[PDB]
Amino acid sequence: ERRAPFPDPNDDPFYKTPSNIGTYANGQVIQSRKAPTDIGNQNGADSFQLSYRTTNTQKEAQANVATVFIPSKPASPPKIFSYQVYEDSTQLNCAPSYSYLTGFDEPNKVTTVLDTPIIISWALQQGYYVVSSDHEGPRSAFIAGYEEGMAILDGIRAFKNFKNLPEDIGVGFYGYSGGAHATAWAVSLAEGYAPEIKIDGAAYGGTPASAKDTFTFLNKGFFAGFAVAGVSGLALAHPDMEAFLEPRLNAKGKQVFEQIRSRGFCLPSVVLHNNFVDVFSLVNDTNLLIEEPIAGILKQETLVQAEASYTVPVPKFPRFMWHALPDEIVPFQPAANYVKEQCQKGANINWNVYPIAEHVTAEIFGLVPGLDFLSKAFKGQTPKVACGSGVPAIPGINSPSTQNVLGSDLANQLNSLKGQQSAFGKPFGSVSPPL
Amino acid sequence: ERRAPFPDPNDDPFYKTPSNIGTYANGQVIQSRKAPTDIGNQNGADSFQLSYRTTNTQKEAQANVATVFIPSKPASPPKIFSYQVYEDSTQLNCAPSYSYLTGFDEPNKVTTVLDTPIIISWALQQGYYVVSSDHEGPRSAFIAGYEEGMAILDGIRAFKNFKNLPEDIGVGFYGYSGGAHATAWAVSLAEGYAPEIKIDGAAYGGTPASAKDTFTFLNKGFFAGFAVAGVSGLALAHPDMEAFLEPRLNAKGKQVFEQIRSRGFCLPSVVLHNNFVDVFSLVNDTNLLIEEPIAGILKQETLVQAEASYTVPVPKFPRFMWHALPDEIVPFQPAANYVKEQCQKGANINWNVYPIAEHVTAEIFGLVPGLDFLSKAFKGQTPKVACGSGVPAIPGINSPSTQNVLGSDLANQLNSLKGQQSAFGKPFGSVSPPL
Ligand SMILES: *[C@@H]1O[C@H](CO)[C@@H](O)[C@H](O)[C@H]1NC(C)=O
Ligand SMILES: *[C@@H]1O[C@H](CO)[C@@H](O)[C@H](O)[C@H]1NC(C)=O
Repeated sequence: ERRAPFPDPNDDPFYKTPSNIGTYANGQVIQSRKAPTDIGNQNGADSFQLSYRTTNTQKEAQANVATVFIPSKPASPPKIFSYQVYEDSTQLNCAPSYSYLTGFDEPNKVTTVLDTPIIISWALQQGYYVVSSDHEGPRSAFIAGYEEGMAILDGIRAFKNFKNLPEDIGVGFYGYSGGAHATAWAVSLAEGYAPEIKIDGAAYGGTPASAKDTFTFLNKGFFAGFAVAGVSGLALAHPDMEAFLEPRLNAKGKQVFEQIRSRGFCLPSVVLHNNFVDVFSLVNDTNLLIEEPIAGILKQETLVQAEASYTVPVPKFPRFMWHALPDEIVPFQPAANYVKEQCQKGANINWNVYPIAEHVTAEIFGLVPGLDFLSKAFKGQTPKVACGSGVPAIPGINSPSTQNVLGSDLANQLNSLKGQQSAFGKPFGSVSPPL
Repeated sequence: ERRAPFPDPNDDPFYKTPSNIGTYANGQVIQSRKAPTDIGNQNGADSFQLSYRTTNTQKEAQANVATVFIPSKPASPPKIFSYQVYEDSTQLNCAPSYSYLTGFDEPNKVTTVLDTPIIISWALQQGYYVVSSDHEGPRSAFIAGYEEGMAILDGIRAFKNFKNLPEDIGVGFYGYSGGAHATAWAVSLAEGYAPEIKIDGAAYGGTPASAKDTFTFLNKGFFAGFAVAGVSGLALAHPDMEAFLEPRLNAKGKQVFEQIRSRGFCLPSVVLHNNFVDVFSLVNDTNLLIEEPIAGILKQETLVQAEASYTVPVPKFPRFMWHALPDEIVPFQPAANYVKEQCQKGANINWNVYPIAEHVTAEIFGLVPGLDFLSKAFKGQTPKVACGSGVPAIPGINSPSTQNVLGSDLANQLNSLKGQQSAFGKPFGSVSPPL
């Protein structure tokens, strides 16, 4: 029954990059302001907006905004929770920060309204400082991982200088669909860009490791419009790719793209549009991708080391990744292949694969677990798992009890075998592996 | 305080193959006898011995024995449980049937005494008819999968004709270490050899898919003696390989092998002997394996389709496989590679990987689960899992509860989102995936 508390981001100057941006240090806040949030209200938690220097893909000084929350009573020691919204849109109004603002009118508000309140409540009901950040930035480039990763790390650095937090503060990433993508890239970059950010863990699911693989799955699909949003975001991130594209737009394609960059064309829009359309149709040249610079930009826009024209980095810290096996929107496979690649390079990836789930459904399944996990990681207690797997069936911890299964006697007999010499010369164990 | 109730198997005629064996049908019992069993006693369950025609590797008519149990009160409908002992020995006294017999003296009795009572009790405390079978057979060939698989299927067919059971009776395999190997081969063969044996499921763990890979891991190891037992068993199974080997035995190797085929040289023996010895030392020719016929026999003695000089078959029915990741005795890797191979050919393999476990310890861990599972499979209720994975974190079913994680409110809010339109145009799901 109330309306937007703020000027639209294009109009608001806060969002505009300053002429002093080059002078401003990375992860340094140019300015800030209080900021009214439905979520921030539900949790009594002061919400703010931080206009902070960052870096774009071309390694250029640009400003950017994040939305931070401060729980009424912080955990000791202090912990930082980072949530990446699946904005999946190429326009500024679609920014998560605008979405966090109150009232029906904001376009991307729906993405914040569903799962996000539940999550950032919990993250605050546990005394973690929250940050969410406009991961596409002024460019508003969807699926542009390098740009998304730098901004999120800069936002945590900004969050830290704004609340004078401890550089050792342990941070906790979260994401799904496009937020997983933005996450997945922020960790991959985190070591190179922001080493001073301790990370107790990070959960994320429904993640597209490769933009090119995702686009191919999306193209000629109901979700093809997301691929058009993808192409447009990548083009905003890579301006030599824009130079390529602009001329090749047939009269249709010129309007497809100025529509998907138009005001109010956010996630809800982007889902209903360009359904079943071949992206290739809008471009004059059918191959499009093979011609440079998109092919080799796509070579850098992937975390799958098979395609990558660079050496994909490998997050060691304990991670938690899920994916609907039949993920009708984000290809399950390149996800698996990142995880596997990353497991032979030695990562701590509790991988959960839902066999009977959609993109939409699986967001909810591994929500509880991903947060349960995210709790433990902060306590330094991430259940120790074979990489690429989950916890295996441990009676009483995650499978039936030794007594419910065998009965009391047989379970007592099994509980005796402890310490006794196996048929192989070694002690037998306990039925519960080590915790 | 009592002694062996039976003549040693070499001496006992029951074990000897008849001259009428060719006339006898496969899985047809030549004869039988009551048979005293510690396990059979503990469970009030009548135990018998079945001398039954089967087939060896060279596709020849040979007799063989199995030990069957009949629970005091069978399940309705009737179900058959098959357990494969890890005899890991090349001598007849080492037979599981001799081990099942009462008294301290039998050599392989220890393998039956540890986990086996617990298991075959449970299998009987649940009203399943039990069969365990001398899977190495008269040849007593350890690690000879084709021979082991045919005998186990023949034993189930024999078990069935002996208790006039229903051909549709649903059978349930179990094994670990060498029993897993014998199992793993009995399923692989089951479709080709015994189609009429319905299988509601099969669990097994610590499984060596490839004899050659296992031997290499074993060689120059404390467990190298098992590799010598392996070579000797393969040689008994493949007599052109014996022809090869006999001459190449240096004076040491002649005595190593007649020792590992000597009476009373069973699993406990085989573990303490030939430790850290290079098998290659005993043979005159260092390569040994590369020269035919061992190389190409090893080409058939593997379930890993990469090596196999044949098209490895793929068990569809719901299976349950585990393996200690650091399995100091059985190489974890060829196990993984079977499972993965078998998952792209479309199998139902709930794969459990223990990250902090030994061969000896992991036998106990996935004992309860493997049986819990084995229960469900009989009820037709094997938890539906992404192949190569386990169940993924499902609150309240195998992970913390939606309320314990988020609290009551946040969990109620999550429980409302059901049926409501996601940010993608589709209903949200429930937090518990489908059961
Ligand atoms: C599309 O137009 C651009 C304009 O420079 C041209 O270079 C390109 O080759 C055209 N593609 C085709 C297939 O005609
Ligand atoms: C070992 O002895 C056999 C006996 O026939 C012979 O053929 C073989 O080549 C010998 N190997 C070596 C390395 O001398």
